[PDB]
Amino acid sequence: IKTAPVVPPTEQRDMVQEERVGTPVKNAGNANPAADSDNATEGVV
Amino acid sequence: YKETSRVSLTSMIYVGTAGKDLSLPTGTVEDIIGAVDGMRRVVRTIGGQT
Repeated sequence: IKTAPVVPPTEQRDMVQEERVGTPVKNAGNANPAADSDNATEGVV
Repeated sequence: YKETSRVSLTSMIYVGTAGKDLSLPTGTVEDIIGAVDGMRRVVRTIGGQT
């Protein structure tokens, strides 16, 4: 048995951190966001 | 902006107590519209948008 001094549970707080490597684009779920333009065969106002 | 029924004048008020006016013959602009209708160029859409 080894009794060791630890940090009291009430003087620390677990905080969830979300780590990201880059900011997702506007049309993140779209494989081809350029197909709204390539399929505008009548024009756009 | 507000939609408040922009007003145009309802009639060309003619003055003169004697004579006839100089308005076009009643079948003159009707024959012009019919000729323009034959060309069938009436534009209705601007890039799909009406």
